[PDB]
Amino acid sequence: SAALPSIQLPVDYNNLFNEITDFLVTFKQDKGPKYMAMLQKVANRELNSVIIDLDDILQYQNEKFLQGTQADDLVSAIQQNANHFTELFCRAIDNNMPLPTKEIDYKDDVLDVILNQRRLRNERMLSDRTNEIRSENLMNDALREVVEDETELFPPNLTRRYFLYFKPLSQNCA
Amino acid sequence: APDAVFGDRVRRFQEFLDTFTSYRDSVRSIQVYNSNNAANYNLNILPHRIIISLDDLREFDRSFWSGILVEPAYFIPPAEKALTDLADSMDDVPHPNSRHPWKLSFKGSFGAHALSPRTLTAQHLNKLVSVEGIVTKTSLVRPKLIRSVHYAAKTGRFHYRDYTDATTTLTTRIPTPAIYPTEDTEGNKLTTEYGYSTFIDHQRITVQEMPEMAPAGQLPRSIDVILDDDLVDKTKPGDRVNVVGVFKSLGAGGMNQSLIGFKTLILGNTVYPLHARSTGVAARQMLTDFDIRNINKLSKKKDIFDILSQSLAPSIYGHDHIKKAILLMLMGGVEKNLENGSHLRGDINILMVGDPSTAKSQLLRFVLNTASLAIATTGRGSSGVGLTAAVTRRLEAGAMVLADRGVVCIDEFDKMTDVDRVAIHEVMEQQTVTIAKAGIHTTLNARCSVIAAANPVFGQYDVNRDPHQNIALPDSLLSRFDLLFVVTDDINEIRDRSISEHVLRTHRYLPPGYLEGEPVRERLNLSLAVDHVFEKFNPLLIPKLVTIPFLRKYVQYAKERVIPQLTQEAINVIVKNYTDLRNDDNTKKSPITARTLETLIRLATAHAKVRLSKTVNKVDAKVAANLLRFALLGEDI
Amino acid sequence: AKRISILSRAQSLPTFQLILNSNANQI
Ligand SMILES: Nc1ncnc2c1ncn2[C@@H]1O[C@H](COP(=O)(O)OP(=O)(O)O)[C@@H](O)[C@H]1O
Ligand SMILES: [Mg+2]
Repeated sequence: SAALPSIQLPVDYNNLFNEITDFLVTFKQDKGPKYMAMLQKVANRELNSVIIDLDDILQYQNEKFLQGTQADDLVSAIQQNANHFTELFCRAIDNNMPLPTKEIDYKDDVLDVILNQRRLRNERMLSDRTNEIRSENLMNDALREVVEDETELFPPNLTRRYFLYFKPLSQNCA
Repeated sequence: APDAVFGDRVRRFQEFLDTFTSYRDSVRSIQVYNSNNAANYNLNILPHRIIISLDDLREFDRSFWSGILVEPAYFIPPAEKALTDLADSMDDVPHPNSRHPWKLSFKGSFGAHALSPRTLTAQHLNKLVSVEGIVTKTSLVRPKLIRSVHYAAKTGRFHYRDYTDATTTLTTRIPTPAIYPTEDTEGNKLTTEYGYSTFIDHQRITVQEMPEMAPAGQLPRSIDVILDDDLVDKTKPGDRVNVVGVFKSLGAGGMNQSLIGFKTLILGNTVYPLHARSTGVAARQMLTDFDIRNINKLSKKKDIFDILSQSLAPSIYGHDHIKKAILLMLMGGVEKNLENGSHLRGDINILMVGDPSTAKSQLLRFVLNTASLAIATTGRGSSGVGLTAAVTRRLEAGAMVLADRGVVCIDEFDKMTDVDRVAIHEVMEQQTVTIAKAGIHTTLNARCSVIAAANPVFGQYDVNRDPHQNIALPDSLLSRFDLLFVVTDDINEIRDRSISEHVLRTHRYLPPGYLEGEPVRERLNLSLAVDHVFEKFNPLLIPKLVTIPFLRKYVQYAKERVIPQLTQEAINVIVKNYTDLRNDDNTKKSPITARTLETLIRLATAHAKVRLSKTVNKVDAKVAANLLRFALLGEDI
Repeated sequence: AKRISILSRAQSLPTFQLILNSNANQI
C-alpha cells in the first residue's frame, strides 16, 4: 500500500465498457445496427477483421448528447490510451457475438474448426461441472457461479478469430 | 508517495469529524488550554489525543468503523492525519514558541474484539482489540531516541537524524538501520547535543487475565502492551485495566535465517484503569451540574445526616449510630501537616465487637462495595506482609498501602496475630509503614481509615462481665479505634418481629426488569475510573432514602470540595465534652486518652463535611460528642 | 467446503483442518 501507491484518474472503465457495448449494439446510422451486422458476418466467417470507426463513436456520442443523455467521451479515451480499448472492445464483441448461421464444413479454415472445437469443449466442460455438482446435491445462480470457479475453460482470446483495429476519426468529420 | 486510498480515507474521516462537532470542541479546548498556560508561564500540558466513540463512527460510516476495527493499519493512520489536519486548521492562534501529530484513542462497543488475554488468539492479529485484565508488570519508563541532534564545531553546524522502529507505526516500513552519526559526511567530528535531541517515553506493561474471571486452578494468560509518550505511568501493578490497541505481530518468528513463533504484542492506543472492589483503583465519578445542585439542595436540609445515615444500609435493620459513624468515616476529618513536619490524623477508625449475626460483616461488605477506595481483608488471611509492605530488592504494596487514602475493612479482627498487630499499631495513628528490611529503608504512606469487625472471647458478649475482659484486645490497640461499638443480640419481642419483617421484606424484592421466578443475574461491576436522587425500594416503612450511587456522589463532593475549619464555638463544646469524659467515672467501654480529644475533633470535622460547611459550628461538635458518648457508654441524649 | 459454502450462501475460507480421531488399540 505504501509501496505501489494508488492514483485517482478520471477514467472509469466500467461505464466506458458499458458505453462501448451500447454503441456496438445500438449504433445503426451507417437495415439494422452496423456493428452487429459486422459481427454476424464474422460469426459466419466472411470477415476476420473488425475496424472500429472513431467517426462512428463520435457520431454516436453526438446523438446521445442531442437527446439529452450525458455520455462519456469514448473517442478521447481511446485516443489517449488505445491499447486498453482494443482489449475492452474485444471483450464487448465477445459478449455480443451472434451465433453463426452457417455450419462448419470441410472448406473452412483449420483455425475456424479449432476455435469451434474448443468453444464446444468449454461449453461441455461447463455442463459437466454442472451435472456433477447437481449429482452431489449440496439456486441455479449459485450453481453456475460455482461452475465458472471450478472450470478451466479456453479463455476468450483463444476462441477469437477476428482482429480489431481503430480507424481514426476524419479531419472533416472531427 | 501519496496514495489515493489514503487520501480518500483521510477526507472521509474529515467528514466524520465535521459531522460530530464534539471533536472540534475537544481539540479546540485542548489547544486553548495548552496556549493559555504556555502564555501564563512563558500546570501541565494536555496531550494531543482525542477519544473517539466507535458507536458514532458506526452511525456515520459503518465500513470506516469496520475498517478501523478489522484493518486498523490502513484506517487509523488516515484518521490520525485527518485529525492532525483539522487541528492545524483550527490553530489560528498558535501556541507561544502536518505539524504536531495528533493521536487517536477509541471507546465504545467493540463486539467480538472486546477480549481477554486468554481469549486473545492469533486470529485477532492486526486487529483493534480491547483487552481487559490485571496489570502484573510495569517496566521502567525509558526514553527512546527518535531524533538525535549533533553539532559540528569545525563547520559550526547543527545536524540531525531521525530514528524509526517497528512499533512506532501500524504499517510495516522498509527497515532502515541508520547508524548513530559519530562524524559528519566529510570527516568532521560530531558532538551529541542532549536537550535538542528528541526522546519519547516508552513503557511495556504486562496484562494478565483478572483473577475474578480467570479459571480457577489454571495458569493465567498474559499479553504485552506498549505505551508511548502519553500512556506511560497511566497504570500501576495490580490495577484492573482495559487497554485498547492493535494486536500486532513483529519480527520474523524464526523464518528470517540468522524464534519458535512470531513475537506478538499490543500497541496500546487507550488505557482505562478500571474500578473493581478490593482493588487499588479509586472510583472517580462524573458530577453533572444537576448532581451538584441536588447535593447542595439536600445539604440545605437539617436532617440530611439522618437521611444519609438511614440510606447507607436500609437492608440492615437498626445499627443507626453505627451507620452514622460509617458515614462520618466515609467523609472523615482533615489531616494536619504542620510546618515542622508533624502529622495529625484525619481518618476515622471504627471497631465493631459483637455477637454472631448482628450484621458486622454485612456492614463491612457494604462499606467495601460503596466506598470510593476500599480493600477487604480477614484476620490471619492476610499477615503483616499481606497488610503492610513486603520486600521482593523491590517493594510490593500490601493491603494497607494499596488502600492509601481509602478504607480497610478487616473482618475477624480478633483472629489476628501480634506480629500483624504491631504493624497495625503503626498504621492506625502515624499513617505510615516503615520497612527497614534487607537494605530497603522506606516510609510508605498508609493514610487509610480502618473499619473492623470482631467477636468476643466466649463468642457471646456477657453483659454481666466488663468490656475489657470480653474484648481480649490490647488496650493500646483499642485506643487507636476512634469509635468502638459493642453490639449485643438481645432477644426482645418488638425488635424480634421488626427485624424478621425487615429480613422478609428484603427477601421479597424484585428488580425492575425481572420476572417473579427469574434468577437475578450478577456481573462483576468493572466500573470505569473516570437518574433519581431518592430510592424507590424502601425496606423500612419514615424519612426518605437516597440511592447508593447518589450517596457516593454526595460523599465524593463533600470529600473533595469541602475542607472545614474548626471554630471556637465548636472548640468550647469539644473541650468541655473531652474534660467530662476524661474525669467522669462511668465505666467506659473504651479508655479515654488525648486520642479521644482528636476523635472528637475528627468527628466534628466529618459532620461539618456532611453539611457541606466550611466551618465546624457548635452543632457539629455536639453531634460528634453525642455519637462518641453513645459509642463509649450507650447514652441516647 | 468451498462447494458447500458457495452453494449455501444463496439461502475466502482457508484450508480446512483434519481433526481425525479413533477408538482403536492405544500404544
Ligand atoms: N440487625 C440485622 N438487620 C438485618 N439483617 C441482619 C441483622 N443481623 C443479622 N442480619 C442478617 O444476618 C445474616 C448474617 O449476618 P452477618 O453479617 O454474616 O453476621 P456477623 O456480623 O455475625 O458475621 C445476613 O444475611 C444479615 O442480613
Ligand atoms: Mg462476621
